[PDB]
Amino acid sequence: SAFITFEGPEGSGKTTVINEVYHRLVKDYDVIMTREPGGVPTGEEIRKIVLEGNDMDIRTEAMLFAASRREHLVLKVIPALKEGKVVLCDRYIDSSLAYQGYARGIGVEEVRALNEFAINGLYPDLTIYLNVSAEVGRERIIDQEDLKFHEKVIEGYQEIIHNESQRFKSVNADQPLENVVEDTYQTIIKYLEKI
Amino acid sequence: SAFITFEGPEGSGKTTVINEVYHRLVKDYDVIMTREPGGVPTGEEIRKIVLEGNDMDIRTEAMLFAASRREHLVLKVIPALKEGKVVLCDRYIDSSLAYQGYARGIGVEEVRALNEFAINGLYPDLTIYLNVSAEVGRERIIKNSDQEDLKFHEKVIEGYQEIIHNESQRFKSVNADQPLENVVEDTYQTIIKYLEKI
Ligand SMILES: Cc1cn([C@H]2CCCN([C@H](CC(C)C)c3ccc(C(=O)O)c(Oc4cccc(Cl)c4)c3)C2)c(=O)[nH]c1=O
Ligand SMILES: Cc1cn([C@H]2CCCN([C@H](CC(C)C)c3ccc(C(=O)O)c(Oc4cccc(Cl)c4)c3)C2)c(=O)[nH]c1=O
Repeated sequence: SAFITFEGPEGSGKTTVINEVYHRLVKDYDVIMTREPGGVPTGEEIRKIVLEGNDMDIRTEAMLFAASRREHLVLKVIPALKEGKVVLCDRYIDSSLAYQGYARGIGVEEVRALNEFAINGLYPDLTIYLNVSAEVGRERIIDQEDLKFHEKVIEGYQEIIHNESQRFKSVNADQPLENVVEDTYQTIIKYLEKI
Repeated sequence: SAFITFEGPEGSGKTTVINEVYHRLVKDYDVIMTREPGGVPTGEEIRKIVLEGNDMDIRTEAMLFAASRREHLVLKVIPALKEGKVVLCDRYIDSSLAYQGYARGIGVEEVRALNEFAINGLYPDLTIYLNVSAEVGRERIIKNSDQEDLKFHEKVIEGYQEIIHNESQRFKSVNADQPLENVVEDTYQTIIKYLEKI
């Protein structure tokens, strides 16, 4: 089994990359595609609060993303891993770190401590970082402040990878999507074939 | 201003103590009484998830108590403190510590780290711990309303003892084995003495 997470800002081609990579891995592996809350009842209820929340305090929002993460992990991820599946998860811990921690200004290490409470040692076996430049990302989408938030999300991701370089595999997402799909597939297969 | 929290297991007479104490203090101070979620929209929605939760993961439940705590703190507590009020809060951090941390087995220090994210340095100025024995507590529970509930109640008390032992400077332990009139008087006197030294 394997727990593979996908990270990157909007315009990184993340969603396209997961779909095509799932299509190829399913020939050789029992693989599932997921994202939080991913249909988990309690997680779905939390998602509604996040999306209905008008000017919600940033720390509350961070705790809700972490509570949805726990539910999804416990009820969806862990049982799929026990069935021997390869789990392709669209966004996990690093998304809270880059968004809530860095871009929102709470601080990466504070959002990390929160998320380590939520994941309880369950870090991904592999994390695919779709390394898109702010310029390519902006064009790939789809206002200022939004442009600034997008850049800050990317700066946050740069900070996460610079401090932790083990499970992270940075794929050049500035390339055409066919090459991003191939580089991601090859990275995954190489990891999976080494157990 | 002052941020005073009230802690204790069920059967400690907490609710009666806070209600009667508030009623006396209101005569000399600009005071409010609150509990989480305390009518805060987002906190109320979180409470519903907690209560609708069937065999819910303990860490999720802990994060929901902490998210409700943040909302209540930010929208109710902090603005009252800024207006110079005395804030009487029925259950706060220590409740998560004793229940989620200790009694539920997550660990006090882990539930503390979670709650320090939520409170962001806003610890109570004073914590009133209603020190009831498990035996007295168990008897008070019967009047106000199995072995599994008996054991959890004892663990909650043991957990509160562990918290108080490591943070004695913040707490004021009031003997809650006494009749409630004396528990009310001892709590009122403890509060007044703290408030008059401000
Ligand atoms: C996983 C994760 C993602 N994000 C970002 C990623 C980029 C999209 N955004 C937004 C933020 C919203 C308040 C406008 C977003 C977009 C679509 C959805 C939707 O599902 O419809 C969404 O709701 C979600 C998604 C995941 C979990 C929960 Cl609890 C709610 C949230 C969320 C974070 O900031 N932190 C995290 O931990
Ligand atoms: C503050 C706090 C309290 N508690 C305990 C205190 C003893 C009572 N219990 C129960 C737990 C229930 C799920 C079976 C309880 C009783 C009444 C209510 C209700 O409001 O109707 C309740 O819901 C609440 C209460 C406070 C905050 C939230 Cl989010 C929900 C919860 C909750 C904890 O375990 N942790 C905390 O952090």
